[PDB]
Amino acid sequence: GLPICGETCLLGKCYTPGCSCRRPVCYKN
Repeated sequence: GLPICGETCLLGKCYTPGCSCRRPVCYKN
């Protein structure tokens, strides 16, 4: 739910485990 990953997903990929892309930002739980 929160952008804890510190990743953006414009292409749509997050590397952080347990991180879901919700374009254009990655969110972890």
